[PDB]
Amino acid sequence: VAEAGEQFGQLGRELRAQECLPYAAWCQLAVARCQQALFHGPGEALALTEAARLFLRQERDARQRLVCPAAYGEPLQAAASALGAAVRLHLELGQPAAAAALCLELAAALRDLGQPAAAAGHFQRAAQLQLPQLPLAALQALGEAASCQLLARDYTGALAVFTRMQRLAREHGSPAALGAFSDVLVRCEVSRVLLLLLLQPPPAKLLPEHAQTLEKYSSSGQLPEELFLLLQSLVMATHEKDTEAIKSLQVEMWPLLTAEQNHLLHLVLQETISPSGQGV
Amino acid sequence: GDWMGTIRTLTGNTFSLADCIPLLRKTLKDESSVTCKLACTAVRNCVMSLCSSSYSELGLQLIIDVLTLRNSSYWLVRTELLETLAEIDFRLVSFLEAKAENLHRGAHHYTGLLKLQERVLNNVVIHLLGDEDPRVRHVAAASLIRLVPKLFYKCDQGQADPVVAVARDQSSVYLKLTRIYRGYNLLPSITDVTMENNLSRVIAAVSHELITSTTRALTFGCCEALCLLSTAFPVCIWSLGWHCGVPPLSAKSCTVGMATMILTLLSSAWFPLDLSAHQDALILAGNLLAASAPKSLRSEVWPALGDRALVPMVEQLFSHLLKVINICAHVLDDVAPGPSLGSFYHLPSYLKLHDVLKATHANYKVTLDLQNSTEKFGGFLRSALDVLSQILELATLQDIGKCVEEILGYLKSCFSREPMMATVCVQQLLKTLFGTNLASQFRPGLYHYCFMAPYTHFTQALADASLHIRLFEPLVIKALKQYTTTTCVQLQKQVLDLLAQLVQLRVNYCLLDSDQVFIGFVLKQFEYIEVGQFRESEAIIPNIFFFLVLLSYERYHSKQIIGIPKIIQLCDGIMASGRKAVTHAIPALQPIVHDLFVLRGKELETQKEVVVSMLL
Amino acid sequence: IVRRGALILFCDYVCQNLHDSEHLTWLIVNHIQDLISLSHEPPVQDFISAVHRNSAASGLFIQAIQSRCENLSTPTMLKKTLQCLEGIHLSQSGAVLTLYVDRLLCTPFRVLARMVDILACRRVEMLLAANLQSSMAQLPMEELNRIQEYLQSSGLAQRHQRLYSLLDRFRLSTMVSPDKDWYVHLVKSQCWTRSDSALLEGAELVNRIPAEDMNAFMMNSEFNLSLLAPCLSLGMSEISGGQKSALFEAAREVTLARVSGTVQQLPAVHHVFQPEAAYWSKLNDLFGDAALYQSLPTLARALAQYLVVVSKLPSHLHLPPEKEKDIVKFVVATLEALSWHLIHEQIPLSLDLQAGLDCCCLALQLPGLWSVVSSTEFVTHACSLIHCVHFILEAVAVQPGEQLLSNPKYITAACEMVAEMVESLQSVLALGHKRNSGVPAFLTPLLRNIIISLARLPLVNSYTRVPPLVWKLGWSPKPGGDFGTAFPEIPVEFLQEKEVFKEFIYRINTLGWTSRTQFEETWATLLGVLVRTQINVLAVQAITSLVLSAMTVPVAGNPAVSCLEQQPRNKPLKALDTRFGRKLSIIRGIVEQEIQAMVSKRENIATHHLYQAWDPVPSLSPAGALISHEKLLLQINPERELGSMSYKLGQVSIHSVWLGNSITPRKHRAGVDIHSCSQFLLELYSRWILPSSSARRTPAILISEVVRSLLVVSDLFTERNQFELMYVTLTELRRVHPSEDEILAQYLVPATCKAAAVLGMDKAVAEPVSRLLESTLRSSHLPSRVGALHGILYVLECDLLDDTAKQLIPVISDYLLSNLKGIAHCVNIHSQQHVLVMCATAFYLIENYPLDVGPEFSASIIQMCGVMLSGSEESTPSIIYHCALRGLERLLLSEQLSRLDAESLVKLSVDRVNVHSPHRAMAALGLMLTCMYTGKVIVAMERVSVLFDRIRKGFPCEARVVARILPQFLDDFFPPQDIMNKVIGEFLSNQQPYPQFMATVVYKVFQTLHSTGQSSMVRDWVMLSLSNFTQRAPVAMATWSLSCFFVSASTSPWVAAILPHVISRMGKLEQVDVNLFCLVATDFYRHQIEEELDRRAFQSVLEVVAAPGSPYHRLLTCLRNV
Ligand SMILES: Cn1ncc2ccc(CNc3ccccc3[C@H]3CC3(F)F)cc21
Repeated sequence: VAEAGEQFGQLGRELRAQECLPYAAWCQLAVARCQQALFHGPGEALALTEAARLFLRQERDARQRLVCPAAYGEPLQAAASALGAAVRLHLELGQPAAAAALCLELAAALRDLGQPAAAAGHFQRAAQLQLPQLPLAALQALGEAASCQLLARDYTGALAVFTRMQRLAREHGSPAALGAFSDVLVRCEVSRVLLLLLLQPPPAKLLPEHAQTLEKYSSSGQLPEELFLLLQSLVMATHEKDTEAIKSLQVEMWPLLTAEQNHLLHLVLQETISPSGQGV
Repeated sequence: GDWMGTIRTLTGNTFSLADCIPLLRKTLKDESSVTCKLACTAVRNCVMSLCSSSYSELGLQLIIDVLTLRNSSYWLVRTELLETLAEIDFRLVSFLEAKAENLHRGAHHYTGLLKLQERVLNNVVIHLLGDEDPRVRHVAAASLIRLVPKLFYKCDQGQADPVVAVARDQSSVYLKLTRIYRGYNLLPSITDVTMENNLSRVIAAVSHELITSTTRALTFGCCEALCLLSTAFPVCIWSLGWHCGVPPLSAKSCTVGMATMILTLLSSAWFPLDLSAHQDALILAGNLLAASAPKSLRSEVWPALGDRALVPMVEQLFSHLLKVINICAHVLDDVAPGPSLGSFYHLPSYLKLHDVLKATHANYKVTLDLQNSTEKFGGFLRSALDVLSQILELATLQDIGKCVEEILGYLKSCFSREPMMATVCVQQLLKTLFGTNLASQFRPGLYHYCFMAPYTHFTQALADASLHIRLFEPLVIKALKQYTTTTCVQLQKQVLDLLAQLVQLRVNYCLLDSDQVFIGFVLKQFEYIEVGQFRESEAIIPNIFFFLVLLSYERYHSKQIIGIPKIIQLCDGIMASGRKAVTHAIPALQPIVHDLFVLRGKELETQKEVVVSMLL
Repeated sequence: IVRRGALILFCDYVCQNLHDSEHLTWLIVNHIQDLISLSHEPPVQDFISAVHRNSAASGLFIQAIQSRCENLSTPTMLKKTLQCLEGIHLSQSGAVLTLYVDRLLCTPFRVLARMVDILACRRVEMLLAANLQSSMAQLPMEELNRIQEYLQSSGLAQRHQRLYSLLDRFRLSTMVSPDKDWYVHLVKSQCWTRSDSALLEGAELVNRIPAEDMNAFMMNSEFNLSLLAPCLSLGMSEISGGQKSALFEAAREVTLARVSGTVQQLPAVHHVFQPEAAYWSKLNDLFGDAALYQSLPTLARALAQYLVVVSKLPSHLHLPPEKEKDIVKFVVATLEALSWHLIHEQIPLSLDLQAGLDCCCLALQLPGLWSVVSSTEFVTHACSLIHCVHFILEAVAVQPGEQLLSNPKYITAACEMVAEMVESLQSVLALGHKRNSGVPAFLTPLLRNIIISLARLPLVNSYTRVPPLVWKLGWSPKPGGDFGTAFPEIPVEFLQEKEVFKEFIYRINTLGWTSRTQFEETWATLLGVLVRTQINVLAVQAITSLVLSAMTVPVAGNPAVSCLEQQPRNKPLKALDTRFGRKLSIIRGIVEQEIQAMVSKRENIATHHLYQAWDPVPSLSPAGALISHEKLLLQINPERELGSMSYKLGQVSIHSVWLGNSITPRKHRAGVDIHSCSQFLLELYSRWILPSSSARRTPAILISEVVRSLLVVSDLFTERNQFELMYVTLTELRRVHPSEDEILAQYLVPATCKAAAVLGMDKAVAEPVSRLLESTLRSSHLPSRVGALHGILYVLECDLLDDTAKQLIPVISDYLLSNLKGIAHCVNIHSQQHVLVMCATAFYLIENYPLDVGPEFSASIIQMCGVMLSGSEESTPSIIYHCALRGLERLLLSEQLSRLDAESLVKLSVDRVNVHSPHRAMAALGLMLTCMYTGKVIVAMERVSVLFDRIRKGFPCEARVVARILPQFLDDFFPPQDIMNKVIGEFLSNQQPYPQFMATVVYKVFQTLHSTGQSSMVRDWVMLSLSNFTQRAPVAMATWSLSCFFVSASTSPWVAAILPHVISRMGKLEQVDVNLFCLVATDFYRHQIEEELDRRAFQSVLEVVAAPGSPYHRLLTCLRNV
């Protein structure tokens, strides 16, 4: 009966006014069970989302506000469980945008809490739910997934995601591109060049799309001309073995790059002077 | 310096303009919010004139220091900041940033760039759409629409640098050489690609905050911002600015933008219960679907739509509209929500919406303010009828033929509360029923801008210069009655437009006005219009003359109802008065001239000669 | 707008009036930069075209550019300049060639320097095509000499070779045996030149210099200081292999000598660096010297590489006490130099920021260097660190008009800056937070750890512990100590405010405690609050965190050095203590060390440095030092994500509680008595959760937070009576409390199981606990099921009764088989903590209960983990992939699996190496190696062909590692003759992306043939292969491949030592490359051949390719008089 659902609602509101977050969230789960018995799926998905927000708040107080070493993460498990249930509801209600929004909310919480590798999977789930109906939102979800994979140090997974983004942005944004998609294309292009200079694939791993990019730097289009000259100079200096060119370029490029791109250019110069995989 | 040297020799005063700016920079940091508000007002008075001067480094420094105020505890400091930042021209600020070498470093020797446009747009204007105060969200939404024309981005096809961008604006002013519903545009728009690029970036940033919003306040503020953008930069004119790729073409161009976000909000358990955010979402959903038109229209349900991917979206919006109009009809008739397409009793989210609307109208029933436009039940009903009127341009008799008896039932409940929009909705039903709606009737640089394009257009111009019908009766009868008992000229215009439409559909006027009472009353209004006693007559005149001119063709009712000789004697009777020609005589002549010369004899030649004697 | 527009209009005019040379001259002479800037405006392009159509105008245009070449040097202005010069008049070709060679060709922008080269080539080609009487009038011999002498003297002639050859063609139209002393000369030709190329190869060359000469070799002024960090890293790989490293001890003495010699150049008195006298003049003279400024980051890079290893060295290699003060002076001077450079000369190199911050981070972690900088003598140094770290943070992170958050006066500024920075760790320095998006990710871990260490200095610590709200509440005690900044601890009446208390808890949790006195003070303060339900809950959370902080390992109470103790449930594997197990531990240890570099979360590693992973596992005995990461190979708990150091349920195993405390069925740590703390809490909590009949009922939130606190602080319990009272209390609580509280159950169930497991799981305990576990696995609430699985894992450590195992194990096995099969095909849409703890439970049952869990269970679990591991990057997350795969390696290496289970893991391991992702392939390679060594034919030849394919298809990182392990794999599974053809073929193949990796594989394979007495076999394979080497298509790569081959084949120790030099010169064909090739081929011919029929065969192969002047013709000329 709905009267139990309103009483659990009142108990949740009062417990939230007392900062009793786990029991306020437990009351919202009791509302979701009342909505399920009434077959009110929209109300159930609402009740589950509010339960998850109270658990995410409890986790943020433990790991962000207080930095407790005893925080092993039990309210994040409760939050992710309730979000997954609300996503499952929105998908059978035929609402992939609401399902994507709850994936982005979990992905954001996981990224903030120091779990980028888990956040990248939820950002890619959001992109796939969005893509057939919201291409530009899906590109915004892939951009966060790439950002997470660089924080997780999965450079080849980031190279794959930026390559998917640039293909999607040409397909949905077009040789000139519309304002929002053009900004996606410039980010992908600069990040992919730096990742190809970091990763240095053999001819077995140069895709047509990767070779087609490195030919362009061996005509700036959407890139600003000064950055395009500096990137062409960096591709030449790394195809030579000119450490003093790469050093002098890194100082000229610093104001023009994002912090994520300045980290990529640091990794290129580091991998050039002290290569990975030698055990020294 | 030349002006200051003159006043210094005349007065002996040692004062300098550079001595003022430190006092603004001090008072922006005052402990009192009222000092801080007044200091923000003082920056609003001078910041753009400073950027336009040899002190333009100080103008740039005031823009940097005022951005602190976004975190203020007082809402009037937040709205003064928004109104201040809306005055700024970012083409000019991008020029000042590009010449700065010390100001990017500031205090503490920073190593990046100022990025002032990104900080204003994202960290202030789009951030304050999430404010818990709706007064702040409204000013943030209004400030964003003022910014779109004035943003600058690199690599733009129309303006490669900020000096070319400032020269376009300065040149564009001084070197300047049936009827479809409000959201439709069938002609190929010619658009500034730079504006369409700016609009694309703004809509992408606001729709990102919408889909990622974790608070009700930010969802509501993003809807308000997108609704007002879709009004100021119409989706049907600016379709590549609105486009997110959803219809897979131009990805003469058309779009539905992000309509799937908005329809998902309209079916949520929470979002429909805020009446202001709900009514913004209806208007935006109507505008987004109407901007598909000539590409989505054909060459079965909704048979006019060849783009079958939009049919679920149109059915969803249309069925939502019928339910929320039926809720308003129940609230106005004071009928309890219990015992076809507008049925809502079995849907708990619509029962919550009913109780919000009932409570809003209960406060209206016990109060007597009649000037307030911000009344939420009336605003909501008006927005739902407006969007239904918009969606009826895509309908056919096969879509409405099961609904028309139902909708006219709801309009009879709603007519007393929103008579003007109920009359518009009747007109769109008549267009859909009779088959007269849209569904049925279907490298640049300084040399270019500062001289060469202006001179090319001027020289080319000098070169060319050398060369179911019975169901409608009680609503038409309500409209004819209320015209005689109202002082709302906006309703009176709309009833004359309904009657003009009935006459053009060849409905017999002797069925509508058998006893001649309506023509008699319309003619008796001219006494009060001529002597200056009919308030807002300037609104009603052109509709009266268009209507009487149509009545001049109906000779076959045994006798002519009025005739051009009487319409001409009414027209110069206005013209002979002390009332201003532009609001009175000219609007009376325009219906007459197009009829007598464009559309339409031994009498007719004399009438044309008499009208030319009035034009002279 | 007017300035630009009026030039455009005046150009449009002059193009219609080209007779009027006065206006053309005035435009060129006074507005050249504006013509070049505006060259894309159509009238300006037409004007430049008219200047190209006129000889005198083109001469004015060139002379004007010469007068502005200190400008015209920004990349886009230089590009526009060359685009103007491209079309210029034929009669001005010598003048523009001069402008190219003596100004524009000197430029640092690499793409623009090739445009100058290409254009200069085109203009000298025009001068060769024109009639010579004109061309020598354009270029006098007294100019033609200058440009060539400059091209040689500036070193451009070895970069712009075509241009110099065209100037040569134009002027012609007008007018030895290898030993120690050879080896030391080869290494000084690479190691006594300033460069940052081939540093890993350069360290390997210095390592083969005799130990007597290394100190003199590294102390010479010419020695490349960039080799010190490589040498320390390479020598640490020898120390950690159980050898003495002569190179490490040489590099240590040279690093400390150069650090001391740099400090001896600073002023004799130190003043605090402030970003806002003669001392500052001395610093401008020191830091403005390009030699001294380049010396600081390069010595800092070596110092950091020594400091990051120092606590793991032999005791004679630790810091000399006499050099601790000089190290602190040097580390301070390096941040002052980086800060001075940021003020005067833009952002430093990222590697140079990193080296300064690495030294600062590592020097604050070591207790000796910490004891110096926390002293009163070092107050100005401590203030300079704080000023420089705050300055560098704002210069990177904070845009102008923003701010970070939104006594001598330098002392007070230092306090406020450290307090502002400690709050920034919530936002600006939180990795992946929205406020961190302006900090590049190489700076965030360094700055976090530096700030936590600076907040612990006696100078600023007590100030930083005061909540900022309490200064706003007007609190105003007079400070007093050696520095004048010792504030008292916050009065307990302020901590009655919720937000003041949240701010206090954050600071004590972030900073930890500096002594047992500060621990006892914060213990007293928190009990003063603990004696409103929200303040009691926060006090229970705070006291829990305080008691748990004593469990942090190498230095308790210090978050900058230490993380929480782990005592893993899994034992050492006896299979490793065998002939094949010891060889597996080497090869698998190479792979594991690279998986740690690629995938580890790195929570306990602040500094950049690969190969620095450690786990917080003490050597445990009844009552030590940390067990090395190479001894915990498959010991760390399966449910812990790699390199995560946070608290988890299962942190400390039941066997470790029994062993360390002797309670089978440490009490003082950092001088804190954790027994009196944990005994006081156990007594206090036992009264609150079982209240008397007259007391008011305890809030449910407080009951749940107290039972959570018991679950956590029971890791510090030391006596059976503590677990007995815990068990009795929680048992009575479960009897009186309402059973539907799934918010309590998630703590109560793990806690009851843990206490029952320590008490030894006897019949009166075990039946209640089994009934609690079986019912909790049916909960609606997932955290409580995860709690039941951790409870199940605690009870599985006991010697259970048969009648409790027969009851319990079927239920656990059913739950695991019902839940894993439903999720294994789509793991990403399910809770990762649920999947990880299920897999850990299944793997513990298969290893420890293989007779009670049915034979279908082991097969079914391996089949489902195979379905997870076969999923795509999106479908199976990387955390589940790596944790399942290390669990399966443990299963196989434990020897409890059947031969059919092992064969199914073989089929899995081989498929999983064939993936795009390098870290997933590297882990699957660990499983395949585990399968092959525990397995001790045509099968092995397939397995080696997977490794050769991973070198050919792989990224350089994965290919390098596969090439490091491959030599031992060949020696362990094959007679040399079976694989010798593949080894030489995969070095020669034109499909090989990495000849430089394979050169070391060929070398190691030929060295094991010499050490095993098979020196008769290397000559068979050199003589057999020589024909195929002469068929390498580029003669440079053919000559180089033979150079590697003869270096690999040689018995001579000094020729065998030069392989890194040969590898560093790949694809070069200079005179020194041909000279070396001839010598290493001569060594093979004089010593490895003796038979006259093989001397004939050797010369007969070279004759097929010995065209005149070729390196082969030089070699036959060298051989034919031996
Ligand atoms: C802010 N807020 N407050 C409550 C609440 C509940 C769910 C969501 C998730 N988002 C969503 C849920 C249902 C329907 C639509 C959407 C939007 C993505 C979109 F479609 F624009 C947000 C919420």
